[PDB]
Amino acid sequence: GFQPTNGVGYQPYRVVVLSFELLHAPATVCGPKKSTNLVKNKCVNFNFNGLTGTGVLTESNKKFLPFQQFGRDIADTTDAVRDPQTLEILDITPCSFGGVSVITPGTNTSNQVAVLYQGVNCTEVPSTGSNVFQTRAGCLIGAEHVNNSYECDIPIGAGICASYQSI
Amino acid sequence: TKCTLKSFTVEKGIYQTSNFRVQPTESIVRFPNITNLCPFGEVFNATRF
Amino acid sequence: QCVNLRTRTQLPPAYTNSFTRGVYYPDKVFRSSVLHSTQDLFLPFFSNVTWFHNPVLPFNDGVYFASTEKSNIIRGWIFGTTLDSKTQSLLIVNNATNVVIKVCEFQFCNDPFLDVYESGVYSSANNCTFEYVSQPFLKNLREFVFKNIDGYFKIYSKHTPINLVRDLPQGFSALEPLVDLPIGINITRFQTLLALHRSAAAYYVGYLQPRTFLLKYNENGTITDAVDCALDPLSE
Ligand SMILES: *[C@@H]1O[C@H](CO)[C@@H](O[C@@H]2O[C@H](CO)[C@@H](O)[C@H](O)[C@H]2NC(C)=O)[C@H](O)[C@H]1NC(C)=O
Ligand SMILES: *[C@@H]1O[C@H](CO)[C@@H](O[C@@H]2O[C@H](CO)[C@@H](O)[C@H](O)[C@H]2NC(C)=O)[C@H](O)[C@H]1NC(C)=O
Ligand SMILES: *[C@@H]1O[C@H](CO)[C@@H](O[C@@H]2O[C@H](CO)[C@@H](O)[C@H](O)[C@H]2NC(C)=O)[C@H](O)[C@H]1NC(C)=O
Ligand SMILES: *[C@@H]1O[C@H](CO)[C@@H](O[C@@H]2O[C@H](CO)[C@@H](O)[C@H](O)[C@H]2NC(C)=O)[C@H](O)[C@H]1NC(C)=O
Ligand SMILES: *[C@@H]1O[C@H](CO)[C@@H](O[C@@H]2O[C@H](CO)[C@@H](O)[C@H](O)[C@H]2NC(C)=O)[C@H](O)[C@H]1NC(C)=O
Ligand SMILES: *[C@@H]1O[C@H](CO)[C@@H](O[C@@H]2O[C@H](CO)[C@@H](O)[C@H](O)[C@H]2NC(C)=O)[C@H](O)[C@H]1NC(C)=O
Ligand SMILES: *[C@@H]1O[C@H](CO)[C@@H](O)[C@H](O)[C@H]1NC(C)=O
Ligand SMILES: *[C@@H]1O[C@H](CO)[C@@H](O)[C@H](O)[C@H]1NC(C)=O
Ligand SMILES: *[C@@H]1O[C@H](CO)[C@@H](O)[C@H](O)[C@H]1NC(C)=O
Ligand SMILES: *[C@@H]1O[C@H](CO)[C@@H](O)[C@H](O)[C@H]1NC(C)=O
Repeated sequence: GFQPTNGVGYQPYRVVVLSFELLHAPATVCGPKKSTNLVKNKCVNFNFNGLTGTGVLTESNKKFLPFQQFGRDIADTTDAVRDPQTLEILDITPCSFGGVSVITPGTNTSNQVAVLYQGVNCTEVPSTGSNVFQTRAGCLIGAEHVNNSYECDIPIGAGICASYQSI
Repeated sequence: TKCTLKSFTVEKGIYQTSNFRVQPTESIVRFPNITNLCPFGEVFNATRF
Repeated sequence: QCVNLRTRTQLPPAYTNSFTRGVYYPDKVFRSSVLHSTQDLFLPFFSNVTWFHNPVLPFNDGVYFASTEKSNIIRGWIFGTTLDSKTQSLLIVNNATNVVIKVCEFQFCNDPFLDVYESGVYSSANNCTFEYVSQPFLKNLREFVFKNIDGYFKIYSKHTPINLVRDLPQGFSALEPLVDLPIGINITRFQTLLALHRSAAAYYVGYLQPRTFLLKYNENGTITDAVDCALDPLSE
């Protein structure tokens, strides 16, 4: 007996009941996904379409066939991905690492040292100290590069070494 | 150097002490475009039930 | 139009040689100029592929289907176990505008033919679950591979301009992945569909087995050659 004047109790109410079933068949309906934005040339971690991993992402010129979603190299390590939205090929490089070594003339003589980061580009060291030198063996902090040549006191590598005169 | 070598005096040379690695800055999440919505508006905004 | 056409056509099924056909990309990974060994279900090299020139055949674990077709008389495929309304059944057809895929409980005619006058094959259609419409798949060589595992139905395909007259060529060409269906079913047997005007079709069928293969990826991530790993001692 729905009438415009029937009070709150007699109001016509539309009711929809939603039931969820998750039978053994593969799921077909899911909620939103909320993808974030993109960064480059920075050591970050990612979960591209459920594929997780850390490293630095750069632009790459590899050409995928229109049906691959990512690529990997020999020894089964992922090297490239394709972003699901822009559909372009990005390259992955592991974040840099290495060992550190200390060059000292001996506590007997002095107590100032120099530091060498092995196989690391002289761009992400940190911290400042003195002038910083870049060598084929890594990056060196706390010594001055000269143009003379002598015998080798403390071998460093790639045909260069250091001595105490300062270091 | 003194701690790794376990002595209060250090002889002249070069010694390997520790390791260095860069830390991640932030996290990035990427996913395909949101499309093919589940039709609910037409049922819920239907004139006749 | 549930009519009968023939009773006893050409009975003896011929046999012929597979050679080196029936290779497909087993995943979506990109590889460049590298050799990769993988264990999966393939069609053995130089196998015995059955030539038909149209009964219900077993599905076993996978099927390789080939057709040296012109004017695309073949129309679709039917998959199921009981082939009636008491169980799930899968139907695929390809008409001039859009390939159509359905999953229902039909009552297929004993001699299901399409003809032109999307019915005439099933006498009923109810409790449909999955539907799909896409661009149609189709002196041409059409190769398809049908697999079913983990409630997923996988279809790979390839088209080739063939100039040979009788049988499969002595060439190599990989098969790209085409379609995946996330539908659970127990296909065990299947059947071919033809639409003949009211007034003899040649195709080839082979079966898959589990074994190991060696594949070569060129610079652009395309499979250019493969080696069966149990054919002869040189291959080992
Ligand atoms: C996902 O949606 C975005 C938003 O529209 C698409 O980005 C646009 O794509 C069109 C088509 O080429 C371009 O003309 C626009 O310049 C894009 N806008 C941007 C990048 O801000 C994107 O292509 C979609 N991706 C798909 C559908 O895979
Ligand atoms: C350390 O990183 C810098 C930055 O990428 C390198 O400098 C680049 O070198 C390449 C090739 O030599 C050039 O194409 C780029 O234009 C340079 N970029 C900049 C910003 O200078 C540098 O070569 C790296 N160190 C070493 C030893 O290779
Ligand atoms: C081919 O099969 C389709 C399968 O639906 C038939 O249906 C039409 O397909 C067109 C293609 O976009 C749609 O625009 C129509 O709406 C569909 N019809 C209906 C009733 O939904 C199509 O008619 C078939 N064509 C031929 C020539 O057989
Ligand atoms: C119509 O088909 C669906 C599936 O395609 C059938 O769903 C069944 O649902 C019950 C309970 O929800 C399950 O225990 C069965 O395993 C399902 N069957 C299958 C094949 O998945 C549904 O019963 C069918 N309805 C009719 C009237 O045939
Ligand atoms: C194919 O048929 C088999 C029956 O032989 C189904 O296997 C049953 O699956 C249900 C659900 O997990 C179990 O409760 C039963 O015990 C299984 N029976 C047997 C005999 O193993 C199977 O689910 C069917 N395939 C699909 C895709 O539904
Ligand atoms: C693999 O990819 C390369 C790179 O695109 C292809 O080389 C190009 O081929 C086209 C077609 O002949 C030429 O128009 C371009 O000039 C080629 N690029 C260069 C840089 O020479 C190559 O054809 C592809 N296929 C094979 C088998 O190598
Ligand atoms: C350094 O060594 C010399 C001998 O080599 C010694 O005479 C001197 O006392 C030492 N200086 C120190 C330990 O500070
Ligand atoms: C000499 O050393 C200085 C400082 O390390 C350097 O800038 C210069 O290139 C070297 N060579 C010459 C010829 O000056
Ligand atoms: C129904 O339409 C109204 C019109 O303003 C809108 O505000 C509301 O969000 C719609 N609801 C659904 C479920 O579509
Ligand atoms: C298939 O087997 C038959 C015998 O059953 C044989 O005559 C024929 O040559 C074989 N075909 C092959 C191996 O391609």
